Amino acid sequence: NNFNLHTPTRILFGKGAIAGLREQIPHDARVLITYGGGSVKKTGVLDQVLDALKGMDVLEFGGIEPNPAYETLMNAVKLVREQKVTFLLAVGGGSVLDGTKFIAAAANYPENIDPWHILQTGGKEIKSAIPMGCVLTLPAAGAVISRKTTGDKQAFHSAHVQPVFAVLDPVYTYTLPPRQVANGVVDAFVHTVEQYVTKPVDAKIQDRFAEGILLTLIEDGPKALKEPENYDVRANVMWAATQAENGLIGAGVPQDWATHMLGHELTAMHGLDHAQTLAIVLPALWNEKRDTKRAKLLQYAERVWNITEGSDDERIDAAIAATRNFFEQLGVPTHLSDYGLDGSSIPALLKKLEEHGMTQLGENHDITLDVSRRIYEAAR
Ligand SMILES: [Cl-]
Ligand SMILES: [Zn+2]
Repeated sequence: NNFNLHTPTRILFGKGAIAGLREQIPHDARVLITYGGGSVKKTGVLDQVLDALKGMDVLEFGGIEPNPAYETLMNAVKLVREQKVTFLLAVGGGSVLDGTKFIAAAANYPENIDPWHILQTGGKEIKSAIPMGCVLTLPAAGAVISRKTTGDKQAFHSAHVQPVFAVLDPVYTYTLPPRQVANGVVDAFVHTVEQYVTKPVDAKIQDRFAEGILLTLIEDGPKALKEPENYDVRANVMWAATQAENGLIGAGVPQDWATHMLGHELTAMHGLDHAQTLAIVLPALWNEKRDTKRAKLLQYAERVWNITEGSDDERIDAAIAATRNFFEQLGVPTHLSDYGLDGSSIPALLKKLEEHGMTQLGENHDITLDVSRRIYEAAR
């Protein structure tokens, strides 16, 4: 079908790609470097950024938490306008990136009016933003900000809060703990199938590219765990994951996201890692939705898993089992019971879904609360 695709961020990719950073920022810029909990200090990544920019007018602002608080981001907005920062540089992961996107937009929001209507409008009304770039220590318009003061977390998208550039050096991913490496692989995999294992619309390029991402993650994802400092492996996983999060594969095709929406309630209620909730929900959801997803499940089985023999139901069953096994071999269990959850929380989960308006989920808008109930139950 029809689509509007825009991917303006310049990618600087590869070993030592930070060598390209300095030339992207005006020599006379006043740069604010933003970061999270301080691990980038310990790894030496922040020092590499500081060295790359040596001689330039550089300031620092850290402490951006996972689920960046509206509190802290406003403090940065304060420093920015007070010190007349002209460029923002996010160093870290998606949390640092997202919070920095908000700072960039909030800063050119008018003087007096409150920046929270960025979130109320999903960034629809952003006309301009402080230029920003990033140095990503793992793959990441699109930012989810929390007020935490009573537990908010809304999203916003704007063609202006998109980074002008992103430095992606696979070497910076070598230090990620196995838990984070596996979670990243699962999350990339699921972001891809949220946009591919849906309904056939004869979007051949989108299908091939999605298939390509999945095949790459299955081949090199496990290797990233076994061989954490294998550059080629870590590079393929980083670049594949970037495409899984990026836009080409979703442009003009049906999108699901029900696995994400169901998974989100497991994180909110039980504190499970994002990717753990996806590994649990996806295979249960696929079995439940095997009717509407039938054609793309069979295409997935053939194109990604080389499953060609047997009935349609046998092929789909084998594809679901192969996917489950892939997640488990990455060290990411796929049943609620693996995490000590017996399913007694499902009534509370369904109440939260209803509270959050998640009552018509999926590409067919047909995953109602009774369907979500069956999916959680099957995931036990
Ligand atoms: Cl210079
Ligand atoms: Zn995700």
